[PDB]
Amino acid sequence: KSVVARVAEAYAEDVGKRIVRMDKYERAKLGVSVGDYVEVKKV
Amino acid sequence: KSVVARVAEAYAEDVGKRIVRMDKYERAKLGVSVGDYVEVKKV
Repeated sequence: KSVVARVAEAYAEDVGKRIVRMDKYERAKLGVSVGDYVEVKKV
Repeated sequence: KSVVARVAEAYAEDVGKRIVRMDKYERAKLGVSVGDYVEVKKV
């Protein structure tokens, strides 16, 4: 399944870390858990 | 354009808002700004 989400900016401490922050709803809808890798592209 | 990134948990503030926080480096690779919509898929 594919989840659409709106891009928000990173917190200063996260700038540079190659992470994507998403909540438990988008994580359950994707089938991923914290530490997994996901593919992101522009709508 | 599509980027692979690593899932981290969201701030409590952001839970339920269907947002994704990514920094300026991944935004430049995606060719998106803050407020654009992206598609997230499991790798």
